[PDB]
Amino acid sequence: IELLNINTWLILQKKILQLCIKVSRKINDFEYVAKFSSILITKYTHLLNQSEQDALFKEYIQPSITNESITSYWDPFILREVVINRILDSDPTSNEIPNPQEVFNPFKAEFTCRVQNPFKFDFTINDIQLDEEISEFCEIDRKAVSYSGPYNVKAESIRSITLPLIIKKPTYKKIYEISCLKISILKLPLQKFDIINDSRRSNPVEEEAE
Amino acid sequence: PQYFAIIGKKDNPVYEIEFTNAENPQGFPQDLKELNPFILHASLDIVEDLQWQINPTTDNCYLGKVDHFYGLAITAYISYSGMKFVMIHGNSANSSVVIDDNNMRSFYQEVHELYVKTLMNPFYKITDPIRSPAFDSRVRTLARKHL
Amino acid sequence: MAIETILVINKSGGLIYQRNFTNDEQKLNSNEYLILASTLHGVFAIASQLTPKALQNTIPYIPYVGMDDFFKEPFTNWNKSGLRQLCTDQFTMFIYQTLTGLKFVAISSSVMNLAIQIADNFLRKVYCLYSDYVMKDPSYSMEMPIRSNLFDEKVKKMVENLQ
Amino acid sequence: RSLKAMGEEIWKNKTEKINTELFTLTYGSIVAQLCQDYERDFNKVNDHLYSMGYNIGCRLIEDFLARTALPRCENLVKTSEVLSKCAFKIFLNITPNITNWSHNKDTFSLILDENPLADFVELPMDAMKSLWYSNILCGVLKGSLEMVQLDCDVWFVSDILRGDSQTEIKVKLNRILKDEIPI
Amino acid sequence: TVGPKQAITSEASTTYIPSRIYSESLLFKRQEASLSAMAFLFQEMISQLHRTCKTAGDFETKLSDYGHNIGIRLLELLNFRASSSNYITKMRRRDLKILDILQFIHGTLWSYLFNHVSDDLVKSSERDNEYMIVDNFPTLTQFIPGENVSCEYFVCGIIKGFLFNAGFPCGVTAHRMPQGGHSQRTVYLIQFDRQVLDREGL
Amino acid sequence: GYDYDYLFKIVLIGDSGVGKSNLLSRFTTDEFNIESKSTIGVEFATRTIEVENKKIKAQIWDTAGQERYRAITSAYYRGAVGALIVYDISKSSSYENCNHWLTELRENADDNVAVGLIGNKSDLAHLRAVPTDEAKNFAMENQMLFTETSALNSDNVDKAFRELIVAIFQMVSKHQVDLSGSGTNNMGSNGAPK
Repeated sequence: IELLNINTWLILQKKILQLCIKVSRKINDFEYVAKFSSILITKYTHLLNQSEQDALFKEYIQPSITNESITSYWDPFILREVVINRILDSDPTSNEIPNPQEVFNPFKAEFTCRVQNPFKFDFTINDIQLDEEISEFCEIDRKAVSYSGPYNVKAESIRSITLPLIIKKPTYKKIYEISCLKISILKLPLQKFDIINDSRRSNPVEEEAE
Repeated sequence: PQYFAIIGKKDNPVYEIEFTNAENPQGFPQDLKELNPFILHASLDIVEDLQWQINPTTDNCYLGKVDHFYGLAITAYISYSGMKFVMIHGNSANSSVVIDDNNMRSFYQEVHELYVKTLMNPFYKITDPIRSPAFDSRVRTLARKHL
Repeated sequence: MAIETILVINKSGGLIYQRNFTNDEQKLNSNEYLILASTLHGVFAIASQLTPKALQNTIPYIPYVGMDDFFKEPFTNWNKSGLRQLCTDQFTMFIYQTLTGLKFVAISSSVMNLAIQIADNFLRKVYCLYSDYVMKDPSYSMEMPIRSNLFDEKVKKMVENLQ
Repeated sequence: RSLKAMGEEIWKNKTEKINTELFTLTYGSIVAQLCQDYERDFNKVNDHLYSMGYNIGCRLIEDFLARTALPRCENLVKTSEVLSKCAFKIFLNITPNITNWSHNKDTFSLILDENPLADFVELPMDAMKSLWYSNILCGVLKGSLEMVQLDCDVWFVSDILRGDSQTEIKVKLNRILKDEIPI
Repeated sequence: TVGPKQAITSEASTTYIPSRIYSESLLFKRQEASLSAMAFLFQEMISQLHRTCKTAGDFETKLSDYGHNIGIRLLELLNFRASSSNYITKMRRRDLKILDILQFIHGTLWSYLFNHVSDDLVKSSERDNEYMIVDNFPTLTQFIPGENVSCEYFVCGIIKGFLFNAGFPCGVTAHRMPQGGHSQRTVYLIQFDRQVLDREGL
Repeated sequence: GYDYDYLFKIVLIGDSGVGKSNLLSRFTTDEFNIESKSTIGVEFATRTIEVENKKIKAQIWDTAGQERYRAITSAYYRGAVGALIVYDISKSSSYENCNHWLTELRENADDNVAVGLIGNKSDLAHLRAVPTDEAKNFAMENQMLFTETSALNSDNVDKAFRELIVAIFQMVSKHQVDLSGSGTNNMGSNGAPK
């Protein structure tokens, strides 16, 4: 794997490290079969078929899933954007906060959320089927977290994640930004799966006790 | 069967074809999957070694049979930009490129004219494959009429 | 005939070029040239509007000024109701409007109709050097003084080829 | 004598001469980089080639009027006579003829036979609907004719680079506006 | 859909003759233009590259990229039409020594872009690994006033991409030496890299 | 020599007797060798400031209204890029045609201009013909810089000119990069071979 600059031509790079996966299977090394199964993510874009050795490669993934930590979720491109749209409760309370000289030259958001619930949506990059996720929640933030996680995701589609059902505690109105959440894709909770092409911010403040 | 490929500067391919006789329609039986790109990429290197030799192992464009491996000979052509037109020939018996050596020099020149004709498009960068429907007919009529 | 000072004024009043040729004196401070150029644009406007009971053909020739040359054939002018030539004792001022509106002013220290014929065949040969050496100039924006230094000794050679 | 025969004298002597293949290559380099830095937004590169070409024609009308000394054109059919026989014959080497005036001589069209700016181009498939390659002329003919105070508006309608029938350019001119005080 | 990089398409020989879709030509057909129509497009290169550039050096080395994408086209054309298609020839030498491609660029590239052959080709005698190419009149930069020579580099990128695609990795730099009555003499120095330098020794 | 970089022309326009010429003399170079006003009409005055390490030369052309020169004035707004409508707060009928001056000057000046609006003779503030808040509003929906000049204090009008040349500068500020010219090598004894 040093003779080809892997870490150009592409078919041979796929075929050599497919041989490396099969030799590390017959040896039954685990850390390299995890490593080359994880370094196949430079090339799932081209060169693959729609769920033939994606599933016959998932039978090489899932032994490394059932072992201890030897894969740790290869691709950090999951959730396109997150929307924290407060649902409609009532319009009775928005509960808000508050010539001599002098030349004039014409030439020269944050939320205050209430007791409602957000939205999430994402996609999986490749046609391995029935990828599953549980228990997505925020990072170092306040009480404003979700509860329940029974969801899968389909083959290629950009899938909704319904029912997040946020519950928060009131704070002071110090304006901080969140970006992403702690999402566990059928295994341990990995880190901030950040958004494509921009950080794609969100801006919360306190819950209104007024 | 015949295998033909245009190998770029960084060795990335830009045209990739086989064409074969109708007697064995599924050509290159259990070599096309697993040896046929390896012998090409392995034997780029003697073509690369022959690009700086004045006399071979006063034209320096056509190159002869440069490698012979399991009775498969390959032939090569080093263009002016350095895109090399290496092509593997396969048969039943010992194949001869010497019966076509006067002939298919005008197959390499008549595909180098097509490469020059698809270079002049300013939208065509280097290091991207030839996704041209015109190019396939323009190479396979040349392969049919002149072999 | 002769030329002693090239003045090139804009299509909007104030000048963009002047270069006194062998004047050897500075009667006017540089700032005055701007109010002179705007005064010539104003009287060029005024000399349109007074015209007597007229309301009714400027065809020069090739005299071989400057020593191949720039053109061969008789042509036309473009201004009729407008100032064309002032005449005094010390000097004589020619002026030449282009079609786009770009007047060229040539102050002449050789005094006393054929001077029009020899004059505008020089003032079109300065227009060809303007369109060849100032228009193809990406450092030169529009509506700006001519800060190019190639335009000076491309016209100096032709005027010392004249006189 | 006339405008058909006058421009080839200017084309015959004292026009400084260059090839056209370098001209095609150096246009093609500009439009390829303009594609690659605007992320294939092809209604933006038509705008940018328009805004590039509009600043050519204001510099070009003084060079044309100094190279030959025309009067102002009396009618819009003879603006088209200049743009046939003495505009593109001097600067380029092409004579694109005129067909298809309007019902009242308000528009016209300009059949361009061979283009000296696309000799090699086969444009890509995502640009096959939203790009006009030789848009630079539609910055020039908007530009230079605006300095003669003929406020025209000029677009492409069809071209052979798309795979259509013929390259033609529709000119529709609105007002003569106002001109320098002498006439 | 002819070469995807997903697969090599396997297709049998001796099929039918298909329809004919696009056919071009490649000989020179020496068609002229006016130098004003070249210089207007050259100043419209520079009138945008002045606008989208912050310092001088990145303006230098992205005015050079436009010349790079004429040089890598022109190298394959000029040898192929100088060795002369369906009027079948015997092909050119494919030159591979550094003063056999400098003679080719000196006598044929400048006689192709411009009407005249470039006048001189000067080795740097007091050292090695500099190779001057000069003229007496740069006919594209001749409408630029002043002295700064950044606007030169569109021609020098034509040189550099000529050699970078010829297997000779170099680097050009233009300078101005106003010798004699030629006030715009404008030397380019081609300056080859170190890693090429051993190879022509062996 | 001359050595400035750009040159703008800025018209002063208004009714007659609104006090434009006395406003012009106090804040800028004046009475250099200009013959006078009315002899040819529209006197020219010059002001030289610098913006953003570029030198700017501004020519101010105080238009003269005498009915006789009305045809002549039209041709003088051709190419005019900077503009200043002046009105006086004491008299009131100038403001009735100040909008007419703006309309005539939006016509045939340039593609885009930057028109200021200035209230002369605020020394007679008590004699206010028109309220300043109405003219301030009429400047606000016409994209105009608005000023009130005492005619005894030149600081206000001088500040207005500096900001007007800034807004008209960035409008025409052509991009510039560098003219350093430091790249020198290649001093050999020329073993040439052609």
